[PDB]
Amino acid sequence: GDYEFSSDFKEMRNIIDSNPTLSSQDIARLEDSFDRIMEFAHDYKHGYKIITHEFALLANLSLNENLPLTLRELSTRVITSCLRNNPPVVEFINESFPNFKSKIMAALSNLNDSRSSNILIKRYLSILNELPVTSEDLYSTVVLQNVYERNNKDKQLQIKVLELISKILKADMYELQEWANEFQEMVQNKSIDELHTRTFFDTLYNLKKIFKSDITINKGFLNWLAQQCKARQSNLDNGLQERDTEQDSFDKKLIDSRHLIF
Amino acid sequence: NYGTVIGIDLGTTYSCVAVMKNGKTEILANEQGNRITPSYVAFTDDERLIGDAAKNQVAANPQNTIFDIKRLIGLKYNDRSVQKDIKHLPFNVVNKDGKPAVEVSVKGEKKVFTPEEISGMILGKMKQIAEDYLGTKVTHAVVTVPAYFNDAQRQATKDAGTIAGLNVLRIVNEPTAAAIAYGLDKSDKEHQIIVYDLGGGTFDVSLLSIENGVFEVQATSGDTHLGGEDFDYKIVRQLIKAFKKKHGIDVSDNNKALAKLKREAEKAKRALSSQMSTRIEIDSFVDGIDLSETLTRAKFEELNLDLFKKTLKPVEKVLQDSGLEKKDVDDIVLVGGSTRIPKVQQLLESYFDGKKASKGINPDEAVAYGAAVQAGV
Ligand SMILES: [Mg+2]
Ligand SMILES: [Mg+2]
Ligand SMILES: [Mg+2]
Repeated sequence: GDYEFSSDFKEMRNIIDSNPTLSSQDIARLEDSFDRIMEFAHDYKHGYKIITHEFALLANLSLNENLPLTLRELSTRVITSCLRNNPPVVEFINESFPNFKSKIMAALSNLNDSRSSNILIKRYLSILNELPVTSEDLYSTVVLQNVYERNNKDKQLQIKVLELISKILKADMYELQEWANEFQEMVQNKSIDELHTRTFFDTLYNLKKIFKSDITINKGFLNWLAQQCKARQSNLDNGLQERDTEQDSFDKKLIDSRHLIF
Repeated sequence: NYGTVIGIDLGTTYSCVAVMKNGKTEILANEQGNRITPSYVAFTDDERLIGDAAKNQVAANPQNTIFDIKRLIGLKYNDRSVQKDIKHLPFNVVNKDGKPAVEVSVKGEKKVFTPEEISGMILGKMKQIAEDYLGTKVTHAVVTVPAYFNDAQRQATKDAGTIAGLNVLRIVNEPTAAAIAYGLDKSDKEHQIIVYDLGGGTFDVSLLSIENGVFEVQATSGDTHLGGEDFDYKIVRQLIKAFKKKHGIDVSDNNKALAKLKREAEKAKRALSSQMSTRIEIDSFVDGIDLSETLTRAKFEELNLDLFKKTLKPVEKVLQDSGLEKKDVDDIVLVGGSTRIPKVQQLLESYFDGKKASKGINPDEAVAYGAAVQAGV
């Protein structure tokens, strides 16, 4: 093993191995072990070593519903931090642990059968969004739409649900109206960032390119599309040489969309 | 009598050790599995930590943890560069007999170590990596230094080796080692090699000549305060500002927050080497608030353009000084992981009217590799 964190996980492992039921004092130590190491999980190297050594343990504590939410959140949060911008962790998990996605979605829905709890929901959404979503994994539309609906109070959460729906549609066909309605509402949100704007846009663009009249695009979206057209054409239409290539192409694609798709 | 002699790249931020085994050269991973080792030393009540262990516990021990000692080695306390460098150090540097020396507290008493000794501690750890890997003790090494190092700086490097229990049979120039790692020494007519070496905190360029198989350093130029960390820092600073504008909280003083940020910023930079934009996210970043921000490669390059551009002025200077025209350069060697940044590659190639740099050996390991090649007497 060793491994520069063998220590902390040797600890956590026998504390849980010392009693079938963790006492308040046991979970408090586990917690504190989690507080100390959290910061290293973000490290490209450390994050990978941690997942390749401790993932079995991490996933157990995240997914154990008998455990208190704050503790589950802590183990879950180690995973999310190891995953982000960390291709070798993504590949590792999705390959050596192909059932994890499904377990995660299971906990998601059990959480939504409540309470908040919204925090762990979000961590799970974050994980599902970092892992590949393929035709195989086809993830209830009803649970997700339920979580979405239950939480208009939590735009960050809705945003994460809509991100996952973009990925599910992609994996299905190929690469319903209530969802197209959610995307169109959220895409106009002023607090949404450009990368989420694109993702939601593309999903709508594709749906409308594919089903044409069978998907209804609403008036407000069309108004936003017009405002977004002039602003982004005015971006193409200055200097200097520099340019963000990726941004320029997306602008062109959205401007054209009017005369054709929308 | 020399035993198995090893090759060591003793860098400002990272060190690397290699050995020729059965006519193959292998870069050697440390106890933590890493092929490159932080040039760090930390003093605690109970421990003298070296390398990975030392750099991990930097946070809560920010003044018994020594780094960048390479900036001090062989130099005088009154030297301009030592004075300037001393300010930006979070540990104590005292004048001992006119030379800079570090002063730490263990405990709670004051202890003083020369740059030779701290270097020797780093060299000792590299040696022991080689001993774990080989079946035995090693007593001799080839050690590399920047090409501009003077006689005092080279002797001090050999002295650090003695302290590690190493007879340094030869001190080799870093750009030469990397050229050797690329077999650029099999000329075969005189060749002019430019070595472009962008490290974690320093930037070097050297024009080497090779004929008959004898290297000769023609010119050097560079910037002691320009490196990969500076680029990461521009991302970090961009993130700190984004978060302040959005939530009103300034995380500049929050060490845990900072540690998380620097690491994600490093992961972001790596992503932008292959993607055109990325998201940076940290759950429960401060005060129950999640951080979520985007960075495009365009913004990242804009943040760093003056810095990226400053790397060409030394390239020109090295051509002027030598008298060479660009067309007279046969080979462009890339050293240092930051050379994998597309904009960095593009600027250099474009500077040489489109010609491709030699890249194929890991650029963080090329120096050690060439060191190990030499050590095979
Ligand atoms: Mg309408
Ligand atoms: Mg053998
Ligand atoms: Mg400023």
